[PDB]
Amino acid sequence: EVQLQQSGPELVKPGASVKMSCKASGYTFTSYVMHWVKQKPGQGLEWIGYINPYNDGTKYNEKFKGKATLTSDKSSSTAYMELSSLTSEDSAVYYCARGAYKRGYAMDYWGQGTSVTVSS
Repeated sequence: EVQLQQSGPELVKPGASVKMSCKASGYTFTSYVMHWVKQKPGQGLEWIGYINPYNDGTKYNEKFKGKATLTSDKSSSTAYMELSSLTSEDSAVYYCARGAYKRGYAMDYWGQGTSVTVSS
């Protein structure tokens, strides 16, 4: 029933911004927070932050503040993440993941992911 539909992959020149979407369905959108997570091939999953649709409350990993920007549109059941001033370090697959409250940072559902590539 639940699904998280992410936007398609982007190829971008350095210094570009990108804005990516995560369209939720099969559940009440304001009932759950939406996490975002970064995955490089060389590393484990890295939490970026989450937004709570019900009150637009955000919480960020300290390294991603001023880099990532999380927003949400309740009417369209859609989370968004904007990444600015992209560099090669930003090249990764990015996932939205529904917060399984309770409890904690646990994430019960995941989007298919959005590959961002910075080149050259």
